[PDB]
Amino acid sequence: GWKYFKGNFYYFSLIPKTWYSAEQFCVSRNSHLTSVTSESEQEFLYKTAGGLIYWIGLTKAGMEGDWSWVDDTPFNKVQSVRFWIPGEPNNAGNNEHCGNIKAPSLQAWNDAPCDKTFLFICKRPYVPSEPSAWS
Ligand SMILES: OC[C@H]1O[C@H](O)[C@@H](O)[C@@H](O)[C@@H]1O
Ligand SMILES: [Ca+2]
Repeated sequence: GWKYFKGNFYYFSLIPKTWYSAEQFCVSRNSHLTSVTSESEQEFLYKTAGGLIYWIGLTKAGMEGDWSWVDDTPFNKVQSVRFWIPGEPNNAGNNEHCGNIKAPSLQAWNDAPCDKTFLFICKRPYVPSEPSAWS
């Protein structure tokens, strides 16, 4: 049930998991919880989500607590401000270290406790099968 958009395939889950058990599910399928890198991707994701909440690849990294992507895409703080619900991330209860798509809007993301169970979205690039490019 992977959906295709601009060079990547996406899996919207049918069963909810904690953030980390969602990521392990993605990894078992050669993917990761999704990063979000453009307005058009954010639009594809929140529209497809259809008002349900889904874990995405947002999680804290470093001692400063900077947001990061689990698929190792460098996190662009400046260009991601436009993507959080107003007021977020708010670290409610000093315990919200993972992020989801919550609101069906370009301003969609919420920080939530990593141990909460939600549906989730994996991403993986299309990688053609081709003979070795070394030679
Ligand atoms: O009011 C927003 C607030 O709602 C609940 O408390 C949780 O979803 C928080 O993560 C969120 O920031
Ligand atoms: Ca929050």
